[PDB]
Amino acid sequence: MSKTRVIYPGTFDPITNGHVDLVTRASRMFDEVVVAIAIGHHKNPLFSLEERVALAQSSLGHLSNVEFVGFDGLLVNFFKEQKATAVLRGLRAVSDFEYEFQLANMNRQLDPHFEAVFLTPSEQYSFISSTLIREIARLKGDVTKFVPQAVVEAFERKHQQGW
Ligand SMILES: CC(C)(COP(=O)(O)OP(=O)(O)OC[C@H]1O[C@@H](n2cnc3c(N)ncnc32)[C@H](O)[C@@H]1O)[C@@H](O)C(=O)NCCC(=O)NCCS
Ligand SMILES: [Cl-]
Repeated sequence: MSKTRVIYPGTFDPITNGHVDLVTRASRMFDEVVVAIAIGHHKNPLFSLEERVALAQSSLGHLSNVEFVGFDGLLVNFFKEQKATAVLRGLRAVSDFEYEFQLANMNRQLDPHFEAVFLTPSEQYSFISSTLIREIARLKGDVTKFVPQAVVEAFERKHQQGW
């Protein structure tokens, strides 16, 4: 018996009730879960790295075995650095599936010890994308059903600072 450490990479911009569901579910079949926020150094996200990790920690803080780190670089190197068992990914949109199968088969060429595991979210979380959430918030639309309160207020305070 070893001790399992799954990495859950994402821009998490912002974290969604979807992401929360998956991380809870992962937290039950793995010893450590690392919520790994991509800095996206050349990607251009809406929430600062600090904003994102905050909203993450706010929503999943109460889970003993969940850690939160930022990271940039190849996900493969981050994987090796973290002596990770496997990389956690969620499946729901079919176009999802073909890229996930590609990023999984490709990273494995880079590091043979590389592993993806996949979860499906609750049918109530399957339609939620960070991107759709941004665009609904962006147009002064209610996202309380789709993201944690933390994030609701956080949108209200990009609106207070303009937007
Ligand atoms: C794919 C990258 C960009 C981040 O993933 P993504 O942009 O999809 O992030 P997102 O914030 O949406 O969350 C990530 C994960 O959560 C899942 N997810 C998002 N919303 C939901 C939801 N409502 N329900 C279930 N799962 C969900 C996604 O399908 C994904 O598996 C990430 O792997 C990365 O930045 N990699 C580093 C760059 C790299 O090395 N690239 C080439 C070699 S890997
Ligand atoms: Cl909530």
